[PDB]
Amino acid sequence: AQSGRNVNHLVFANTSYEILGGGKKYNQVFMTMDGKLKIKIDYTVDDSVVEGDYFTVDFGKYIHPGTSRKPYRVNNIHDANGRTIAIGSYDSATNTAKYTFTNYVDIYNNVRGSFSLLSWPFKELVTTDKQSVPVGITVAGEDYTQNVIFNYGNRTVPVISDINYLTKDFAEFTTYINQNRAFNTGSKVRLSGQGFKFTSPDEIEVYKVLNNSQFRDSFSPDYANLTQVRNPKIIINSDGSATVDLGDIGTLGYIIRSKPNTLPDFSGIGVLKSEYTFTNNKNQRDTRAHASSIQFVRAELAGFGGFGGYVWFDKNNDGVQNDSNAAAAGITVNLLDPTGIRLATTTTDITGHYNFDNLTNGNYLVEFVMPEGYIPTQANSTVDDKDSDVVFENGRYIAHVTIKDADNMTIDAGLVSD
Ligand SMILES: [K+]
Ligand SMILES: [K+]
Ligand SMILES: [K+]
Ligand SMILES: [K+]
Ligand SMILES: [K+]
Repeated sequence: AQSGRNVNHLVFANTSYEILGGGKKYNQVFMTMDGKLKIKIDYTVDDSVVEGDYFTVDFGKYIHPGTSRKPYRVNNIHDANGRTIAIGSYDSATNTAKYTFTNYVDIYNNVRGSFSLLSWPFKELVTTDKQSVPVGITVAGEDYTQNVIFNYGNRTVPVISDINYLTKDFAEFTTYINQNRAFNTGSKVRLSGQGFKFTSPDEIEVYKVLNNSQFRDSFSPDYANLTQVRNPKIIINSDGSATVDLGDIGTLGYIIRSKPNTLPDFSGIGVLKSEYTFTNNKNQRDTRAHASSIQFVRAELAGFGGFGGYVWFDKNNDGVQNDSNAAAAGITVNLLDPTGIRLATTTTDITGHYNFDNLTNGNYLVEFVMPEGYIPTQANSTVDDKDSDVVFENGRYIAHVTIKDADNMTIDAGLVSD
């Protein structure tokens, strides 16, 4: 890995916020419409900054980068030609992004520009509709704060729901029942997804609510302080919908915390519909429903992957991995963007292997630095798990790799004397 230092003191950032979505005209982030908080950063970089140095963005107490999909990520920073200025990484433990300068800063001087991020509140802290919070962050060591109002549009109604968060494999959906605290009997809830399916009752948890304050407007309840119905009557239907029989709830509120699975190959507007059927305090049957929507493409939902490979001395010059005592240790491997900027570096270990992990989805070049007197062997001469993948292309010894939500791709290099 490329070494470097924290250069917050050499990068100057000017920051502003912009509220996006339907609440902009009300100066509010409308969390269940299309709302998010856009962070806009203008930055300058001193000439003394070098490849591997980095600046940080501390997102502080109330917000994180990204929106619905976890784990959260940040994108790389590019110039107008698409060249990578800095690679972006995010650590959830410190709620901080790290922007590590590439060799861009060793080609170009007076580096400066702008980038932006989308951000969302921690729903366990920003709990309440119309709540103003001091959104204080630090960008390259420069503090910025502004008060921002969030609104989830919670309503005191028999049934309402939201998607709490989304992951590669499942979403967590929150269904609130009887916030209106009507006397209800014969209460049942049917959960039906598009782009999502249930397989098992253990994917659904049911909680009683005695105090309305526990119905967080953010739809991310403090479950540790709610009594769980640990034996709930749940049926998974043949179509992958689920029915929850709550029984005679009386005036109690209920929360259903569900984790439907994302469907393989799904691409579009996913939906979970919560349909609540019950007998009201007039002894009349009633049916009410609420549906929550989320755009996703399952195949790229993680947003990152990784790859690695193997370097060896191709002792019989055939381009095949059929050579003994041949692993090449200490070979430098550089990861480049398509413009030729170096994003990362590593070296093969004693076993001949290298890898790059936690790589944002996209197209990369993989460059192998030749030991003195060596060149790549014949490329692509056999089956793709036993060949050498490196060619001389555009002045470099490289292979191409595309990262898309997988870490099983391999890129190997066989070496022969020149
Ligand atoms: K600074
Ligand atoms: K420099
Ligand atoms: K060989
Ligand atoms: K290969
Ligand atoms: K190949």
